Amino acid sequence: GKVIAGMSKIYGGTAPGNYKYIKGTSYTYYGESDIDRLSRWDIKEEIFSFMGILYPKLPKTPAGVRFLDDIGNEYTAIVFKTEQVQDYILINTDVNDETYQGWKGTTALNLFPVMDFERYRTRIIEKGQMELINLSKAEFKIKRKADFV
Amino acid sequence: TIKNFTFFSPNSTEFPVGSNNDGKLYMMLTGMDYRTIRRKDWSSPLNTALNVQ
Repeated sequence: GKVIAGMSKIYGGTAPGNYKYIKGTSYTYYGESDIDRLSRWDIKEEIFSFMGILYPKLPKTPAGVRFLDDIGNEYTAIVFKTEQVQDYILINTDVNDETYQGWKGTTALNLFPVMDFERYRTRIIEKGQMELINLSKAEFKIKRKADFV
Repeated sequence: TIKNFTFFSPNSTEFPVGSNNDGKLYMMLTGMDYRTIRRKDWSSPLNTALNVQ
């Protein structure tokens, strides 16, 4: 948010800086140092399946997405622990043709046995936010059902 | 009949060397049969999930 004189928390004007406690206008913080760290992958309505292209960072560290509910707790997580850095993990939650393949170069690797079976509790994603575990970049395609349209 | 391979061809057509002839030559030089190999990993193969690269 933009910095405003009298409204923001700053010691300005006549030396050695002055910030006033007013009623309603008082002092409101401008923003946060390095606000570029905050990124929310927002989930507003219940989603069923998705086709994400996961770009992993570190090898041998569980890489994959986890899902947070409205209170900041985890219900489901698709997490894989690979031996080498995959160029991208392709995950599809579609019931009919599930795909969990780690691509490296032109080679496609099946990631099903390497996946955490206990963390992956449900396919149905609820209202909250998605967190990226050991990922540099992410590209998602969300499919959400509607009974009558 | 005798088939010559490791000899010069005066008109560049006399003794062409076929891949199977070199195959046999190489097997004989190294002392290998069809039930073994010669193998060298110049760089280490890499294991990723249920795959070997």
